[PDB]
Amino acid sequence: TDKEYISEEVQKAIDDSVKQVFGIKDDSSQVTITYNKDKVNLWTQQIIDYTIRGLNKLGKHFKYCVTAILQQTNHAGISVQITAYQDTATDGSLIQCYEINDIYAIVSVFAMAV
Amino acid sequence: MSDSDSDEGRVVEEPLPPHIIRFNDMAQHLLKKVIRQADVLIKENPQGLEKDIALNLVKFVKSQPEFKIGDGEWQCIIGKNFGCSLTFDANVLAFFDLLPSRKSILLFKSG
Amino acid sequence: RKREASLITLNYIKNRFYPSKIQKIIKELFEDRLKGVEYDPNNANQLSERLVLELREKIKRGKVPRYKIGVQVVFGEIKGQGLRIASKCLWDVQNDNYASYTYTSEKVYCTGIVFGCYFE
Amino acid sequence: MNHEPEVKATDMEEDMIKRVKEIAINAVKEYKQEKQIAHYIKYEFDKIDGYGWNCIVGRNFGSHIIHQTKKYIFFKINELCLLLWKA
Amino acid sequence: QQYKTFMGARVLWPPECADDILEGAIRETQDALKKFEIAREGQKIAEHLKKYMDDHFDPYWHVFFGKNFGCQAVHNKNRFIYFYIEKTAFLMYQT
Amino acid sequence: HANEQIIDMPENSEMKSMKNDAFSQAKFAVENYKFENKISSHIKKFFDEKYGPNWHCVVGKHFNAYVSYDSKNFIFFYEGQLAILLYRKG
Amino acid sequence: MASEVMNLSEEDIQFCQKAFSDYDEDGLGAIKVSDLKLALENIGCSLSENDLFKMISEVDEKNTGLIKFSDFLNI
Amino acid sequence: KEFNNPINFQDTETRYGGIQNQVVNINQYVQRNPNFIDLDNIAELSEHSVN
Amino acid sequence: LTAQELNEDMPSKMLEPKNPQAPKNITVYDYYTRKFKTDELVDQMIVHFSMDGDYIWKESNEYKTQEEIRDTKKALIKEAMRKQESEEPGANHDEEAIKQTLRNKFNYNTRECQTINPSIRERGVSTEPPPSDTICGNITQWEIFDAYY
Repeated sequence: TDKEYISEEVQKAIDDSVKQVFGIKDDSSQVTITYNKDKVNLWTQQIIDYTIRGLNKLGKHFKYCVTAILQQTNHAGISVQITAYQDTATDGSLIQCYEINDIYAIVSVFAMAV
Repeated sequence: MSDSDSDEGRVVEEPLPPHIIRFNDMAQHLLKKVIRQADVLIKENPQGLEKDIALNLVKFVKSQPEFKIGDGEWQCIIGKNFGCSLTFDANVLAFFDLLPSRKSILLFKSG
Repeated sequence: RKREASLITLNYIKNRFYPSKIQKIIKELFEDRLKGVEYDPNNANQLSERLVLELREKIKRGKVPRYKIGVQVVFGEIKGQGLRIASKCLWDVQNDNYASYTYTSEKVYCTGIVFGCYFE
Repeated sequence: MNHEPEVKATDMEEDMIKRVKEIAINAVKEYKQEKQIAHYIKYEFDKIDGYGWNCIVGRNFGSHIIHQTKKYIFFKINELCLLLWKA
Repeated sequence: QQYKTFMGARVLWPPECADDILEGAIRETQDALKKFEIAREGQKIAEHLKKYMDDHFDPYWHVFFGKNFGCQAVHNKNRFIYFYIEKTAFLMYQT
Repeated sequence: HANEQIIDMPENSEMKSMKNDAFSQAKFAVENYKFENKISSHIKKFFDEKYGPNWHCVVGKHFNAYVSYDSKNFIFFYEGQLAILLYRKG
Repeated sequence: MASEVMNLSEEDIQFCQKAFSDYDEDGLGAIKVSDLKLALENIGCSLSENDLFKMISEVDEKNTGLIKFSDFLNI
Repeated sequence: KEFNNPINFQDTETRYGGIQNQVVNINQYVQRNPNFIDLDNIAELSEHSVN
Repeated sequence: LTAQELNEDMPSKMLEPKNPQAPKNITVYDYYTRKFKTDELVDQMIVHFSMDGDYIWKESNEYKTQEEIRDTKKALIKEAMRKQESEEPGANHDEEAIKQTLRNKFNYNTRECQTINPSIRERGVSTEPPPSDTICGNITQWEIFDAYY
C-alpha cells in the first residue's frame, strides 16, 4: 500500500499535468486553446515535465516511463494499444485519453518494479 | 512479351532509385516521376555544378503535361547542405535526397 | 581488471545492444503485419491491437528475457493533420535503452515505441 | 568580429538593399541555427514586403528560382551563402 | 573520462556514437587488427576501416588511431566513437 | 626536424596566409599550452575565426589516421618533436 | 597439418638446432631472455636491439610463454 | 543482502486506448492554397574531444 | 529527482528525468559570434513520430491571412481579365489563360544560383617517431683517468 503501485494515484498525476498546462476545470474557466505547429512542440515538452514531476512528488521506488501524443483536432481514425511485460502483482499500466477543446491528447504511464 | 518471363510485371516494370524523403507534401505519383528524372539527370552529369542540374530538372517538370498544380512557377533548389523555410502552394512541395548522389533535392511552387 | 569485476557486482546490467537490434526487429515485423497501405477502415482498428500483441513476443525472442519490455503501438490516419508524439522515461542512465521505429505509408502512418528496463 | 556581407549579384533598390543587410546582421547573431536565420528573415520581410516571400541559407548550394522583378536579393557573408526571393 | 570495457574493447562508458553502430565499428576494427597488425603497415588498416564505415554508415567518416595523441573535433549527434584496444586508442567521428 | 611534410594549400590566390598562419600558430600554441588536447583546441579556434567553421585538427606525438578533406584545405607539418594535422571538411 | 609445401630445409633445420639448444631444458615454455641466449652464446648480433627489432616488428611480445620461438623462425 | 532476481517476472497486462468519434468535417477546410514547410538537409553536429 | 538506496551498503545511485540516449551536448557555429558555440543544456525530450499538417479551424488568425492572399491574387487576376476584356473588343480569353497571360518575361525573371563546393578527397597519413636505440655504458675510475690522462 505505502510502497505499492495504485491505479488511482497514477490517474491524478496525469490530471495535474493537464490542469497545470491549460485546465481551470469545468465552471469558472475561460480557456480556448487551438493546436499550432510552434505551440504543439512546446506543449509536449511542458506536459512531460509536469507529468514526471507530478508522479515523482508522491512517487515510490518505481521506474517511470511516460509517452505523450497530441491528435490534430481528431478528423482521422487513431487507435493506441499498450503492451507491458512486468509481474502483474508488482506493476500495472494505465492509458488515459483526454479531450481538451480543439486539441486532443493521450497520456500513457508505464510502471516498472525496482 | 518480355525477356525471360512473359507479360513482365506491374511492379517489375517500374524501378525507383534509392532515396531518403525529409518531407513529402505531394501526390505519390508526382513524387515518383520527379525522383526518376532527378536520378537520371545526376547520372548524366556526375561531379557537375548543382545549378546546371537544377535548371534541367526545373525544365523537365514544367515541360511534362498534367504535372502543373498552378499558382507559382515550378522552382527546384539543389544543395548538398542548406537550411531554409519557404511558403509553398498546398500539396506542391517534394523534398528528397538520393542515397548514391548524397545531395538533397528540393522542389516546390511558391505564389 | 578488479574494477571491472567490481562494476559487475553493483549492477550486472546485461546491456545487450537494444538501440537498433529491437528497431531492426520491429521494423521487419511492422512491414509484414501492415500488408496493404490503403486499408484504414473502422474494422481495421480492432486488428491494430492484434499487431501490438505479436510485437511484444518478438522483443522477448530477440535477446531481451532479462529486461522488462514496455511497447506502445499507435495507429492513425494522416490527411495532412499534424500530430507529434514525444516519450520521456526515467531509467538508470546507461543501464536501460529504448528502440523507436516510425513507418509512414501514403495514407497510413504507424509508429512503434519499445521501452526496456533492467530488473532482478 | 563579423564584417558587412558582400552581395555577388542582386536586383534591389538602393534604400531596399541597405534594409536587407541590416536585417541580415541582426538575424545571424540572434539565431545560431541555419534554418532559424532563414525563418527570421522571411517573417521580418513579410511585414515590409507583403505576404509572398522566401528565404534559404546554404553553406554550399546551386539553384535557379523564378522571382518577381526588383524583389530578389542574394548576399554572401563570410563562409555562408543566404538567398532570398519573392514569389 | 570514465573508460568502460565492452565486447572486449575499452571505450568511453557513456558512448557518444549510437549503440548499434558503435558495436559494429568495434567488431570491424578488431577483425581488421586480427588480419593486419598496427605496428607494421599501420596506415593500410586505418584506410580499410574508413572505407568500411562509408559502405554501412553515412559518408565522410573521419578515422584517427594512434598509440598516443590528443584531439578535439566537431561531430554530428551520435556520430563520435572513441575506444581503446590493448595499448592503441581508435577515435572516429562522422561528418 | 620535420624532414618530410605534406602541403596541399593554394598559392598566390590570396589564401597564401593559411599555410603561413598554420606554421606560426602551431609553434606559438604548442610551446605555451604544452598539452596534446589543448593544442588541437587552440589551433582549431584560431583557424575557425579567420577562415570560417567546419575545421578539424588532431595533434598527437605518434598516430595513424585516414580522413576525407576539402581540396586545398589540408596541410600536414611537424612543429618541433610534435606532429600537428589540420584540415577542413564540410 | 602440412599441405604440400617443400620449402627450404637448411634454414628450417637451423632454427630447430638453436631452438633445442637453449630450450634443451625441456620446460615447454619460452621467455624473452632465452631467445637472446642463442645469439648471446654464438654472438650472432651485436646487441639485443637487433633481434628485438625484427621480433618486435612481428607484432608484440610479453614475459614468457612459448610463441617466442618465432624469434628463431624469423631470425 | 545485495539485490537478486530469482522471483518470477512473467506477467503482462494490456489496457486499450481510444478517442470518441465526431463528424469528420468538424467545421474545418482541408489544407490551404499555399503550404509552408521547413526542410533541413544538414544533420546536427556535436563536437567531442578525446585524448 | 529521487535517490534509491541499494541494499547492504552498495554505492548509492539515483534515477534522473533527462533521457540518456539524447546527445550529451549540441553545438551550432554562429557567424555573428565567428567561433564554435557549445550549449551543455539540451532539450532532452524523445518523440517517436512528429507530424506537421495544413489543417486550419474556422475564423483562425492564420485563416484570415490565407483569405487575404487569395483575395490579392483574385484582385490581380480580376484586374488583368477586366483590362484585357476592356482593351480588346468582345474578348473571349479564359481566366486560366489570363493568369498564364499575366506572367511575362519582364514580369517574372528566373535566375539559377549555385554555391562553389570544394571536391571531397580521401587521404591517409601515417606518423611514426624517430628510431630509438639501446645504449649500455660502464664508467670506471681508471677509464675516466685514462681519457683525462
